[PDB]
Amino acid sequence: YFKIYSKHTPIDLPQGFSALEPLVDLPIGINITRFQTLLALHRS
Amino acid sequence: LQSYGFRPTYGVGHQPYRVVVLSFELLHAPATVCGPKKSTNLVKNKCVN
Ligand SMILES: *[C@@H]1O[C@H](CO)[C@@H](O)[C@H](O)[C@H]1NC(C)=O
Repeated sequence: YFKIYSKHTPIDLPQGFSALEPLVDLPIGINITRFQTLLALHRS
Repeated sequence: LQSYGFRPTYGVGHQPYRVVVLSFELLHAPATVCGPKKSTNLVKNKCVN
């Protein structure tokens, strides 16, 4: 199961406490050992 | 590859039949398709199971 918790709170990171709630529940079966990220470039 | 020459004035046993074979398997994924769970009414203020 691949779990994701998330929260979007409006305002180097600051200092405080905020608990994150479940977002999805995904019965995938997938194994993970590595990952990457994706960014939106500047072109115009 | 030969062809079936289906005409309506054939005999049963030479007429076309549509077949749908189903196949179930449970490889390793710990959830997927399963049928419906029925739910009855609901009472209140009673000791119930
Ligand atoms: C994930 O990898 C392990 C070996 O590191 C393997 O034994 C296991 O079966 C894999 N899990 C799945 C769901 O394929």
